[PDB]
Amino acid sequence: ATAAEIAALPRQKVELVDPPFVHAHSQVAEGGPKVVEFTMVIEEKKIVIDDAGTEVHAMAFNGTVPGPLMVVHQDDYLELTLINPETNTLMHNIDFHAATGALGGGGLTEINPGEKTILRFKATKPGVFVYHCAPPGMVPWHVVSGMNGAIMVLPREGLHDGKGKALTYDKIYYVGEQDFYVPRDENGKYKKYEAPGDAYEDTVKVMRTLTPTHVVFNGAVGALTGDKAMTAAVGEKVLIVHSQANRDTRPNLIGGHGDYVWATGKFNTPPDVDQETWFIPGGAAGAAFYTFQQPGIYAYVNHNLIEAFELGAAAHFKVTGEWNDDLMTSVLAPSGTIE
Amino acid sequence: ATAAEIAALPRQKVELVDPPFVHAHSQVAEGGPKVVEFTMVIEEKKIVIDDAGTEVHAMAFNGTVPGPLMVVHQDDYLELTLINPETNTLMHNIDFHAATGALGGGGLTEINPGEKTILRFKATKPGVFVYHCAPPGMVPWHVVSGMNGAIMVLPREGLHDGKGKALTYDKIYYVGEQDFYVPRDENGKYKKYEAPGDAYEDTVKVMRTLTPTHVVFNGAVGALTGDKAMTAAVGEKVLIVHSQANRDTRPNLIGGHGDYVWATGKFNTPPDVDQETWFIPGGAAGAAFYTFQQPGIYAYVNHNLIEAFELGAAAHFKVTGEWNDDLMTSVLAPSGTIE
Amino acid sequence: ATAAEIAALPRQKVELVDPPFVHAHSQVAEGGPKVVEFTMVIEEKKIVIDDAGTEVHAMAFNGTVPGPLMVVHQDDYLELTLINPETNTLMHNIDFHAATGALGGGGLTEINPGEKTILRFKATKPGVFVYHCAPPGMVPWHVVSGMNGAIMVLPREGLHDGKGKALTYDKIYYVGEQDFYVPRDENGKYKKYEAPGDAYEDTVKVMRTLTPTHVVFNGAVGALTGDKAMTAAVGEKVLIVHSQANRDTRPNLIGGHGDYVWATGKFNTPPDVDQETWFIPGGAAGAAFYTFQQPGIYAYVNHNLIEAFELGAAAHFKVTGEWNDDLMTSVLAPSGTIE
Ligand SMILES: [Cu+2]
Ligand SMILES: [Cu+2]
Ligand SMILES: [Cu+2]
Ligand SMILES: [Cu+2]
Ligand SMILES: [Cu+2]
Ligand SMILES: [Cu+2]
Ligand SMILES: [Zn+2]
Ligand SMILES: [Zn+2]
Ligand SMILES: [Zn+2]
Ligand SMILES: [Zn+2]
Repeated sequence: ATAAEIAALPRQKVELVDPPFVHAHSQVAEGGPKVVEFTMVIEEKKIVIDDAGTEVHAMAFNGTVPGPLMVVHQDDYLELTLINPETNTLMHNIDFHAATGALGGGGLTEINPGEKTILRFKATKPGVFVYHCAPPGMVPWHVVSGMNGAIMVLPREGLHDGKGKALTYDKIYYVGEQDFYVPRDENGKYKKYEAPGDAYEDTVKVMRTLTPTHVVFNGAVGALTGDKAMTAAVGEKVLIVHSQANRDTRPNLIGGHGDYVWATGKFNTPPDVDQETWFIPGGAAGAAFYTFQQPGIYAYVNHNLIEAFELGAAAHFKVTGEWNDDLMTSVLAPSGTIE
Repeated sequence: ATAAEIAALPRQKVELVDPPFVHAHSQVAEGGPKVVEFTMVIEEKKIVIDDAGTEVHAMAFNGTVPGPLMVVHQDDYLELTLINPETNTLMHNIDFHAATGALGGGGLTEINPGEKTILRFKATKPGVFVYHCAPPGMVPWHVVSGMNGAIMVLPREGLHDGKGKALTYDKIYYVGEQDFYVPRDENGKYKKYEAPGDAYEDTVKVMRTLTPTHVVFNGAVGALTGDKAMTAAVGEKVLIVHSQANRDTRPNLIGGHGDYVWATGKFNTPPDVDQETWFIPGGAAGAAFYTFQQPGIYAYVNHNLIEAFELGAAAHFKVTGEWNDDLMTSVLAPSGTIE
Repeated sequence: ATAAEIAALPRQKVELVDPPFVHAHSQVAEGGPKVVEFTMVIEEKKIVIDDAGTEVHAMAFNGTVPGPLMVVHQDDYLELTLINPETNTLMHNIDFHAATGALGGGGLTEINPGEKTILRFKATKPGVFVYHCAPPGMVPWHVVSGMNGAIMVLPREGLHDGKGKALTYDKIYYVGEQDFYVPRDENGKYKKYEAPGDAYEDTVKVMRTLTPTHVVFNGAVGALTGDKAMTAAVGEKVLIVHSQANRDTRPNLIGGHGDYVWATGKFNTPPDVDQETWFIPGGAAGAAFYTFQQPGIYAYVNHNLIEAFELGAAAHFKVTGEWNDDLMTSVLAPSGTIE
């Protein structure tokens, strides 16, 4: 399309929401291509990632870890206004894996504190894609400090299974998984720092061991458990988007399954079906579709159980509805062996 | 189905066998749905995992690591009687990834020493699935102490390739891969303990490094080599089921291939073909079908060769038959360069 | 085929070239099956892998790491002459994952310094496959010392996508990824050794931590950057073959995509499409096809960004051509917020 043609397309401004929720959108595209505008501010701030008060200097899109999920349709143009407040201390940029050219846009969006930039790119391929900060010479550091998220480019006709059957979800959740590398002092205790830059040297050496100290969903151990559990009802169809910008993960819905799973996260690649545990390589986003059939609590985890239960990669789903004894029943409840 | 309908289905009691062998079963389902009954006892016992006398306090279904493979057909009901002897010391339960609801059955099967329980669930999805113990607050510990196995839910019509062609195996083997985390003393030697509970604190810290000390098949280094090598003959069709309840693995048949591989382990997902090395994420089971064409010894390994040859993840296949020179021949045997 | 029939097939001698380039070949097979002859010499030599002068005693096919890529067509016979000079110190052999029998040929090609051997095998399955040294009792050590490469067995009719559409590449590059495990002294500095054998004991203990000190493409940090960047032009179709003989990797073309990706590396398995980051398990080779649409520099990396930017797994692509503003444009260049 020409500049004039693009300038004549209808525009739509979207207000982003904090994960795990997603901004309002329609699954089937309404009309022709549009220019969808999003705005994000970068915040460098301290966040507490566990119940022991462990602090990390996060670098976060819209102040959250992960950054928010953006949704557009294939062939729409995504126009992002990115702002780096004058009160931040580092240069930042953004690389969209969904985009084509200039290192995903990273080479055209380098902004120092006090600057802003506006990038537009055509969303040519459908699927869920990772986006993350990637400043020359400090790439992994900004990423493992939480500066990453994902976007979803829906086919204009919505989701379909491998044989054209339409798949409409009632709810959608976005789980961003993050590997953190927190330095410890000679006593085995987590160190604290004044400014982000003061934690750099120590962080890099932990990073080089390739072993994270924490692996969490939505920015903190237990961030998605208890009262903050994701919800659904028996019969509801749910789409769970999962991203990991730096490290492999293996999602699994304990008590459930992945009915249709785009493990590679790309919609033109037929989904795998009936999955127990799927795999998402570091630097990618994946999506799983599931229809709940039983009520109760479900654990959604990274299935390397040490990472899930010892490092923090575990979330909950609280589902309401009626129990189906055909699917599963306790014939004899736990009881003493009668001698 | 209603309670009355399920109670009227024919019942079949199965006697489980120790891995790598599998209990007798038919590939094609005989008649209508049945209730298949299995019984497992939990044993907490010390096992020796290498040739240096390294001991670990195992927690094992039917006394083996991995637990035995259970086979049913899609839509059959699996009814398990699980027994925790009064002489054990910990609470245990079971979570079937093949099941739907109550954390895979884990929430309905918590039993203390001296108790038993009976769980029934409908095997609605075909494929190989992991099952493992998962007691609240001690999940990874029971799993990496060997309390896991797999089940296979065969399509009622048996296995088929991606285009409907039937695939009948002559033999089937089950290889359970286990990551162990054994604590070492200030001298670098493996520590020993009196009771399972006494090794907990030390084990957890090794677990947190995410680096296993041993990665073995069938419970011990060399468990499936030498005289205990799995066997086959040229022309025979073999199905190899492989599971890893906690950590990624990458199976490879050295000298052979994976003709048809359900790397995700789910039969409704077409298999990948002609594989050299396939990948099974932690928390999943996979299956590979191969027809031997050459006799001799084959090495079946986790292809991170350090894990295979240094940590223990290597097994053997001894195949009988006639050599095929068309497929491979030594034109000039190793010999001195004639100067 | 019989011995006489094979002896009557036309023969073709190929001169191998150093990676990342590939020897001349035709994508579509010309005529009937042939016997393709290749010759490789093994060199045990010291190579420098980073800019800090870190030395490693490499074991390399034709003196390079990775060894060169060999290309044949399905059903061709590959006949390799392998030479171990009298000046080397260790026994070596070769295992082709593309071959069937005798541990990939490893059991028929064990040669001491001063010996040579000639092996022939039929290339029955199409796809890219790993090949590596694997001497009994020292398998992982020869592999992580760089003694591995890959071969490509093209379908006789050339590459096709999932629905029969032909895929012809203008250029092909071979990126061999290598995990190195270099021992450090009590001061944290990399140790040096006189002979390969003198570094063995120390290397094995680093290997057991399963954590590499370097992860590089084409044998050294920055080997494929700057003036040695791989090249292409907008509109050109490029095939990138990637192998890792021992450890998982997750390739990603920053700024681009994997239009068609055979992540398992086997051509009879339909490719995944529109990939951002793909996964290649250790012990396998994969291939990605991409048509450049934007000029500029692209980074081709292992997307665990710590491994890419801290350990060395990063290469460059320099692409010429005209910028496409429809695909991406800087609407507002980085500029100060006007207060
Ligand atoms: Cu940043
Ligand atoms: Cu990226
Ligand atoms: Cu248990
Ligand atoms: Cu599980
Ligand atoms: Cu060698
Ligand atoms: Cu191999
Ligand atoms: Zn696949
Ligand atoms: Zn008693
Ligand atoms: Zn001589
Ligand atoms: Zn101001």
